[PDB]
Amino acid sequence: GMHVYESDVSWIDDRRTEVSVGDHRIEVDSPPEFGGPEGQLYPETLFPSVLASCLLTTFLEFKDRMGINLKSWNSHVTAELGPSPEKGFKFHRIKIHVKIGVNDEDKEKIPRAMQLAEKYCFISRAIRNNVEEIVDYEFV
Amino acid sequence: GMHVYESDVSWIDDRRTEVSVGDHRIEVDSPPEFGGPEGQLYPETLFPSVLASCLLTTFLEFKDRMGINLKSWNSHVTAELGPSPEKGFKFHRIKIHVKIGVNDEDKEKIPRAMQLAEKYCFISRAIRNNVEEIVDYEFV
Ligand SMILES: CC(C)(COP(=O)(O)OP(=O)(O)OC[C@H]1O[C@@H](n2cnc3c(N)ncnc32)[C@H](O)[C@@H]1OP(=O)(O)O)[C@@H](O)C(=O)NCCC(=O)NCCS
Repeated sequence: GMHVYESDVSWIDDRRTEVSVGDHRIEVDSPPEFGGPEGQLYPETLFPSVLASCLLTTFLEFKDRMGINLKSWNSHVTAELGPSPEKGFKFHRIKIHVKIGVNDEDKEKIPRAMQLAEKYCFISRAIRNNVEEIVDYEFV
Repeated sequence: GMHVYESDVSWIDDRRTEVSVGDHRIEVDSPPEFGGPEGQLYPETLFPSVLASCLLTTFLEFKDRMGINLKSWNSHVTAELGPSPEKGFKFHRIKIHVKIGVNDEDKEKIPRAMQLAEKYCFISRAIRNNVEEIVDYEFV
């Protein structure tokens, strides 16, 4: 009864990969700090961004469920990659700072909604205890 | 260590989000099972794909380190989402099957290169204990 999601990932050349998902094709490379090219998508930016997308889509469920009139949501993502005590690297922290536009009458529901969103977010769950995840917000 | 990676993610409408990294724009939405449109990227496909891209870029660092001559690399990724004992859902398993082309003389080095790639992959590290990760390969 699992829902199964499939994709393909190949080596182009050098430090360059191609992600294929349905009819979409994305170049995802090593970043400059590890010898890759400048100006491309990297796992280092794409993974935290997908985290922040999943957080937002989980929030949207709770937003509908709780009758919140959401006007806008913009989030800035800051991911820190650093040394692991197991050698090599790991994500130390991923910070997601959200600017939320809602009706004033809905503001009181937001702490709960945000906590729920992060709790039930599939990617948040995936990285629990291994990466510090700091989600905060301000009303605009 | 410490390197900072930044992105932005906004709500478009409905269950749709836009990822911005530099000048790159990517639509990432809930899947149809969770109220998103057909034919778009979803966190359920993108996140497993970025995991596989990270496995590959880590392997590429080790193959150069070890003098392995890599001819080709193709991988198929299957992600299975299901109910969580914590309520809601979680990724249960992500499988990555790699078809690797190498010089015959390099094949004896591949078990260790793959071990190292999986061990040091930072997205693999990020999901340790929370999602089952199954990586295997065949030569082509
Ligand atoms: C929403 C969802 C978590 C509900 O889970 P469930 O297994 O039915 O469990 P529950 O009904 O207990 O709800 C989970 C929590 O949400 C709370 N909740 C649900 N609806 C609520 C509402 N209308 N108002 C306030 N709280 C609500 C519950 O009280 C519960 O709280 P708790 O964690 O503190 O115990 C689940 O259906 C889901 O994950 N759906 C996918 C959401 C989605 O679209 N995500 C994006 C995918 S890309």
